Amino acid sequence: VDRSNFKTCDESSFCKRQRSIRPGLSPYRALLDTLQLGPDALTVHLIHEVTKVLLVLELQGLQKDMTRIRIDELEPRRPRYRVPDVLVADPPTARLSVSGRDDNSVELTVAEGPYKIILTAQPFRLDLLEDRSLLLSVNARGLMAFEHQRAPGAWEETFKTHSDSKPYGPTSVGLDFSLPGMEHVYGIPEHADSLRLKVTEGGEPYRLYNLDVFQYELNNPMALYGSVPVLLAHSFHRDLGIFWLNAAETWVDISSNTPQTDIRWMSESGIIDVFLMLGPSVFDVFRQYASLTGTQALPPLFSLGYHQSRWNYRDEADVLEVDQGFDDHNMPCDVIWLDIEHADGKRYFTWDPTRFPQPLNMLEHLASKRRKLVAIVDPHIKVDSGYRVHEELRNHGLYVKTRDGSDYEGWCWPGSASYPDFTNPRMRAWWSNMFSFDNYEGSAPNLYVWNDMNEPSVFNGPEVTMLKDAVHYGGWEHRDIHNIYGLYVHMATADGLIQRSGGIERPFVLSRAFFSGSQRFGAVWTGDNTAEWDHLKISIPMCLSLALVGLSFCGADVGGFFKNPEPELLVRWYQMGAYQPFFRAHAHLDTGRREPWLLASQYQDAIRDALFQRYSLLPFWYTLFYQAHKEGFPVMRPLWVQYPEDMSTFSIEDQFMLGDALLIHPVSDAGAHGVQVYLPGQEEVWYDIQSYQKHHGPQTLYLPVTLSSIPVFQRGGTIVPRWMRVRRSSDCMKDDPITLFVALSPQGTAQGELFLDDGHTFNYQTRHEFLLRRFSFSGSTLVSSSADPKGHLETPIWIERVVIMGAGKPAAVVLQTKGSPESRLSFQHDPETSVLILRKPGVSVASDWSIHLR
Amino acid sequence: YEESKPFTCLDGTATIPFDQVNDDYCDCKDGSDEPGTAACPNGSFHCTNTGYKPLYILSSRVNDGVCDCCDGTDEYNSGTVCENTCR
Ligand SMILES: O=[N+]([O-])c1cc(-n2ccnn2)ccc1NCCCCCCN[C@H]1C[C@](O)(CO)[C@@H](O)[C@H](O)[C@H]1O
Ligand SMILES: [Ca+2]
Ligand SMILES: [Ca+2]
Repeated sequence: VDRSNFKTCDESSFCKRQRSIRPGLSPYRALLDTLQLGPDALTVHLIHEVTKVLLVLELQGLQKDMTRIRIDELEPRRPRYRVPDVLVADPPTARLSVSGRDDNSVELTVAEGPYKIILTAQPFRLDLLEDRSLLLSVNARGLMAFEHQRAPGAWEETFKTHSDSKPYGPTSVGLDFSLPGMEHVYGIPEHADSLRLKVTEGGEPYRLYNLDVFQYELNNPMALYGSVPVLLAHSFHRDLGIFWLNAAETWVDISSNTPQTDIRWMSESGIIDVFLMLGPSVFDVFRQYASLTGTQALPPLFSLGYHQSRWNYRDEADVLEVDQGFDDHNMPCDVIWLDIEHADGKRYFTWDPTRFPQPLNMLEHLASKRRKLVAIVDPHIKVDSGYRVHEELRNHGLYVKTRDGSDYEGWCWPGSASYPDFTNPRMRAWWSNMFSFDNYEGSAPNLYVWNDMNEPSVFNGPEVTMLKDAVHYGGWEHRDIHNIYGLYVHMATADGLIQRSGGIERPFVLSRAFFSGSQRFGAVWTGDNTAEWDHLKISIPMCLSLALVGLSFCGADVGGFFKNPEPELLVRWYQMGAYQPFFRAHAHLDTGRREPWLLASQYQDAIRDALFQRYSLLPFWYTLFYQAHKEGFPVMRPLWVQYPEDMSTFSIEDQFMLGDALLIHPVSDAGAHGVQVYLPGQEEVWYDIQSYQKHHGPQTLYLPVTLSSIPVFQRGGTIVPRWMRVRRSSDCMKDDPITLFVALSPQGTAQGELFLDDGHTFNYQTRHEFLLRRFSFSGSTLVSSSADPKGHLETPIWIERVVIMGAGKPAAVVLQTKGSPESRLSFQHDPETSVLILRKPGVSVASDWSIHLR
Repeated sequence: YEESKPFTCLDGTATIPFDQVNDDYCDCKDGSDEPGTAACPNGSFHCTNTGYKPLYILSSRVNDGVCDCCDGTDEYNSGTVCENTCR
């Protein structure tokens, strides 16, 4: 990466001013005479002791153990920005009561306890307590800064050759938070950095500003393509979360200090708008955050399969050859992707007239293979009087504008391009309607969309993005809205895929830029990584940090985007990707072709084995994503989420969990002969899913590996559903029978769930057409019951096999099903591995049933 | 009166009653007990394909919704009706 074109905090004038304020006595103080207790909130005036500027604090206790702090100017010359469309609803409030007061302090009680907020007057300060335990403090280090709007580098400011007219002057806001007892913080993606966030005292702050960074490097706090201003704090005793609802450029400082971590947010404009999510468990934090910004959109089943992509496939014949290559080499694949060379000179919604002259027939061929296609649609529109999309947006004034009133023009893939104002709802409605089958000619129901460069990337712009002083809907500057521009693109695109079907089909949209709330609209990936072992390793902490903040549909380009991976690296990347949520191979324009059958047979076979494992686990993946959709729980999880009291797991990032059932430690080193797998949990057992060998926790097990090894362990007490009949795509498999893998706890128990529906519509929600099954084992009986009775489904899916790990040989096996006579099942038992296989139960997955081992 | 014999796998790994041949569950390690279903991972399905060359396909492509044989006999219970295209 060339670091010179991207600002450090010193080169950012508002970061320099804010970060120059150091911990000390705050000049802000609360005017307790102005105190008011409104219906939904508490309001009190704040004053700067030197400048006499008057601010208004709006303090709210919220349902679900949350507090919201908002600070705006009392009488501003012009309104400050407040982030719209991110919150899914107005958060239900809880009543505040004054429960204590003196000359310099007011104590507040949220509802009837146990949460209390102490407002200190001089100096201004907020403390949050459960009973008498101090949870969090606000402005304890006195770092609050609120630059008020003055009379229209503090003003006009230049970086390189680009000039920010800055017509409103300095308007930055900042605030600090103290987390007593916390030594580990996580979140604020996206950064190519470790899962556990590092202290920023002797270096740069973490930066949140959606930017396109060419050949990004590892282990540094430079801002990447997406920004989610959510930080999580974990200790042995409690979990906390901070949600800084600001859409402008934001810098975050982290300092450690009895152990305590301090966090300081510094934003360029808007109001102060922060949510304190009080836990106490990390899953409470998930629920708290999900109630604010929503949950992961339920992906259509196909999008959880394997995606085959590159820049670029030449033509329809090439796409069909790739399709046939998967079948001819017995490798599953659901989607083939079309990068920017498929369009007419990077005019999106078009097709190259020579290389893609009949897209419908290409899409029909893929449909006959029961496969899908993804076409890229970027948010920059070529300035071209012959380009209908450009003419309509120009004629309807839907472009981002400059201060003189003309449409902004930058440089991107098609050369000179303009940028639709996606903050304008009329523009988003236009965009969404453009995806109708009449408007997007050549599109079909099995064509899906990829949104790239939506930071927005502007090749001739400052830091390769849009000028700060561009003007959007309502007169707001680009500096006010920057970090939600990508989300609006993702949102309008996803809505378009829904509308084009009459509101029936679920969308799939991959997006590069993102914000809080992007999980509602599809998937994200970590952009342009590199074919190197360290980039392989860093995929885990990057997606894990996105998982913790609600973005569960995450991945990194399998094989690396830049450069050519050696065959061993590509194999290890397929094994890593096969156990990560979004699973796509992608490659730069000048890389060699690396479709998985172009490798030597020994490398092909390990890749095929990794693909088979992924497709077999689709019922498991699908259920984890339904739980993410209903509860807000991440699919890919750090070990400390499942073992919050094991302090040796607080920094692990070469290992992760899928739900609570599978622990994954992929090989990420060339020529490795083994791996060190930490199996946590006291009184816990883990099963090597390849050898069925049981292991007791906690321990660090040395596991020898070969080229084909994917170290995966199933936790005792869990039941994992699998499709053991791998077919060429997920559409081919979605009526197939299920095999249940029961991993017995030391107490002889296990439990698990299974979600099923048609695989691609909203019928599960509009018509309750779905199944949610509970599988439970205790004593010597396996029972299937309904975990949601409202859901019914016509499906031929049945239970063809049950594999029980950690069981002795029974004398007989008896199955009971409602509506059927009592049946006897034959079985097979391995005394060495204690694995029991129940043959062909033959019962419908929609039926209640029980299997008893005598 | 009379009786009926059992079926044995072509690799001799087992012997099963004939009601477990094509019963949509894999009992033979070589897949020989399910030549007409998709139950075995290593099985094969035979397209007779009258009017063209006969063909062997993977068992996993039986009733997958995709027309693999020109005579369409690989799709007999999947919802995909395959026209005969052996010409
Ligand atoms: O070399 N420079 O710095 C540079 C400077 C200028 N320029 C112009 C005026 N002023 N400067 C122009 C170009 C470049 N290099 C090109 C960088 C290649 C990196 C592509 C990023 N990949 C994107 C897009 C896809 O490639 C295709 O849609 C996806 O495949 C991918 O997934 C996605 O991330
Ligand atoms: Ca059989
Ligand atoms: Ca078929």
